[PDB]
Amino acid sequence: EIVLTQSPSSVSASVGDRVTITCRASQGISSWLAWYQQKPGKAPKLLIYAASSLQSGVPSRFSGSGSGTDFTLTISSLQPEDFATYYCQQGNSFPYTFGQGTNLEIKRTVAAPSVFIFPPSDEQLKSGTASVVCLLNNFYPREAKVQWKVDNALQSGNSQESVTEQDSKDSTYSLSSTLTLSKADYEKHKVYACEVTHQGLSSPVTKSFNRGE
Amino acid sequence: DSFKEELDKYFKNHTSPDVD
Amino acid sequence: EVQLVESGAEVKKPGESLKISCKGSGYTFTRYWIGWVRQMPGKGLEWMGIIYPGDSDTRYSPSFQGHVTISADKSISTAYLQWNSLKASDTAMYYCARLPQYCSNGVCQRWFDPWGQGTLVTVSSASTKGPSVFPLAPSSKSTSGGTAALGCLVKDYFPEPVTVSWNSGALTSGVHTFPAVLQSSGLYSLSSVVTVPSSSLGTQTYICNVNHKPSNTKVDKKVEPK
Ligand code: NA
Ligand code: NA
Ligand code: NA
Ligand code: NA
Ligand code: NA
Ligand code: NA
Ligand code: NA
Ligand code: NA
Ligand code: NA
Ligand code: NA
Repeated sequence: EIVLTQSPSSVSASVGDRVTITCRASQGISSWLAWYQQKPGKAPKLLIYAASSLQSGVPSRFSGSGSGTDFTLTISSLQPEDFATYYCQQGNSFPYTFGQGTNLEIKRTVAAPSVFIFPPSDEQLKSGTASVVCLLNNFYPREAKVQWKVDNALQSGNSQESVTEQDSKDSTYSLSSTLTLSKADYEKHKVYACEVTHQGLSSPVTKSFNRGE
Repeated sequence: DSFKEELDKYFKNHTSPDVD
Repeated sequence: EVQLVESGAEVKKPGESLKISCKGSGYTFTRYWIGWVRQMPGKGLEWMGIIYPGDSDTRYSPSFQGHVTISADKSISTAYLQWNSLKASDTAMYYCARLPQYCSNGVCQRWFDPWGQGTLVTVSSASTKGPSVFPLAPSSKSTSGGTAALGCLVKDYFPEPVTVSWNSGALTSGVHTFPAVLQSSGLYSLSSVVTVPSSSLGTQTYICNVNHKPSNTKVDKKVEPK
């Protein structure tokens, strides 16, 4: 199949910025490339078809170009409603295919996370399970790493992570990491620690507790 | 109306009526 | 205005049958190809097939031929996506879309406009279940400035969604309610947290209000330090 590769995967920009996104096709598709915009929860919307044709009702600040294998979407001056995920799609030959999408997010200054660790509550332990929670609050950029250690032993396959969307007022992210243990495995160890790596921190920050103290 | 069905067959492989 | 309207969200168990629908209006349905696209949670768009409602000629993607059937009823301007035996790997948002085309000498090229609002499909062994709500208590060592963090862990529920409020809606500032994660058990889980002044603890009461409409559960948990 014709694979479409979009680059970069994410763009960081502010209102008024000029932004360009690219779509590379693995075989030639002449001019039959379309671009869509999609906001979370919502259906995609057509912006441009046949590489450069503006869809009626879409503003001319969106413009597409290219032919053959290399295509570009350009937003001349970003508006607040433009923050979204963008997809390219070729309609030249079956099967129809889409690029993997480019996320356009809001740029701001670097902000380190405030880190918090929560032991399992007594209410949860009474119920037979144990969840340790580590909170990374109000940080930018998005990239962040959380490492769990139990009595200085690195944990793996043991945790799940979740990240909010960009906060509507300060454009930060927050992240939660939950370590799930059985209550009996939890009572086998003393020190539980969350270790956080992020560009806003010159060295990793650890938050820890001793079970039961 | 038989006019309807023939037009259906036409636009299966001709440019759609709203594409300019 | 051209419009495609799709059917309501479905929660199904693996192996069951499912038919979902896409009704067109504002155009002559039998004069445009109609397509289906799958979008798995947190992923991109995958083309599944197309149908011409004039004569129900279909063309499937190789990745979906066999497991899904595309059909249409031109008498009611409706297209369909149908499965005989759902798999949990079918859990996704499904979109239909009209495919306008340009053609020269019988050779046609297509794009998608407009798109339906989408039909959410969740396929799981799990059965409906209300969440347990556990406090995430602020520690005595509230030293991130004079700012403390506290929250509620909303665990082991099915299906999506819950909603979470704080202090019955009087507390919104600094609330972050994370997206749910699906645990290996088949049940969902999320946390909601909030940051408040360190000196407010004990002076001020904090209660999270959790609502799981699929199982008619309302839960309030007071969140107290120590
Ligand atoms: Na900027
Ligand atoms: Na959208
Ligand atoms: Na092809
Ligand atoms: Na800053
Ligand atoms: Na976990
Ligand atoms: Na989590
Ligand atoms: Na794709
Ligand atoms: Na085909
Ligand atoms: Na079927
Ligand atoms: Na599927």
